Amino acid sequence: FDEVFNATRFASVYAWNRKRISNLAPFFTFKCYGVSVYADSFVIRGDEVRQIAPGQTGNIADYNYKLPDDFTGCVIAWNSNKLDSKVSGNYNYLYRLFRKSNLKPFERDISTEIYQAGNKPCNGVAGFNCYFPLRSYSFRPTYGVGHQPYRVVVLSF
Amino acid sequence: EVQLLQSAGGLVQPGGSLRLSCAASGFTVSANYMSWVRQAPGKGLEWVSVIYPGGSTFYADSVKGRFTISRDNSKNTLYLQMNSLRVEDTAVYYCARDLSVAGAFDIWGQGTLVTVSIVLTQSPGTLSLSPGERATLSCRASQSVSSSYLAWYQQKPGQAPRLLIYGASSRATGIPDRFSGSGSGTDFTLTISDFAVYYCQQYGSSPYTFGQGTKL
Ligand SMILES: *[C@@H]1O[C@H](CO)[C@@H](O)[C@H](O)[C@H]1NC(C)=O
Repeated sequence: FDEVFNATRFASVYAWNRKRISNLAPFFTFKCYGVSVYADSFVIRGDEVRQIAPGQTGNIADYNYKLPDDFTGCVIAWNSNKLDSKVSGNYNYLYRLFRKSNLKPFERDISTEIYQAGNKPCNGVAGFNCYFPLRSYSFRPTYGVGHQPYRVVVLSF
Repeated sequence: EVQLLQSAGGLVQPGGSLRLSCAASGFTVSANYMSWVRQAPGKGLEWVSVIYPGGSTFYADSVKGRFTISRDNSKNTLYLQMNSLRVEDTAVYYCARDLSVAGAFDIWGQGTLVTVSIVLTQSPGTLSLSPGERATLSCRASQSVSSSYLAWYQQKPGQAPRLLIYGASSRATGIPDRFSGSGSGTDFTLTISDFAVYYCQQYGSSPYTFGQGTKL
């Protein structure tokens, strides 16, 4: 169990590791939406952890990772500025930005197709009305609280 | 051609209410982000609403509730309905799309007024310079957000504002080479080599914010 909870790297948001399983913990934030299986894990910005509550709208909760209604699992998070962020700056974390519609609960998608903001085929090449859907984060240690990356490991019973 | 054409107006009493309509051509309004920017006389711009594709709605705290933003897929327009308009709510309302990373309010409507019965600062102030020399405009933020967020605007007297640079380093399309902006961290500097009021924009937070602006 511990070998899945905490490791040396984490997956980006649009491709969240649906990792399988088959005297409190020293993590400051802890909240359960059921009683006091599949464990997922990814990295999201500090202020945007709230959207991973059961049933809320936003930018990540409905376009990248969506919990179901009447949720039957807990959520965990803890600040991870030190390990992730660096003075040089890292850019290997992506989140989907332009998507046609919402996401069904516990649905994920991996794809790189240009979003057609208007009415133009674009021949698959980015242009005025065609955009790349995935845009990356930017991390640096000397940022305000909320912009720092947070590691999230949701438990779904 | 692509443009936002807006049709509304009037002078309604504190009890009353009216409807604001904005129509778009060249792109389906049910595809990209849409918002509504409000400018009051003598004050900088302010954010009022965002609609995402998929129907999620967001509102400013000052106008939390009491408004409603609805889009009509069939007619390819954008609708805003104001209910229970208070006193001292008069201002010109702008219709503008949103890209938020590749662009910041790329194309704007002509702007129509409705009449009723992270804080940024602008260091340069009302800086006046003779023609033929370079000018430096400095914008200072609070939380020291990432370098790829702030964008700069130009607004001639009584017209829709336009964007110059969206990523603080990449000029917009159809922009002369004489405009350049730089700076990372807590300060952002833009320089020229056309008199207007130049604003600082920043996304990355729920409420957004605009600078007070400077008079050239
Ligand atoms: C990972 O597992 C637990 C925290 O859940 C902790 O005891 C351990 O030190 C962590 N780090 C490593 C490198 O195992």
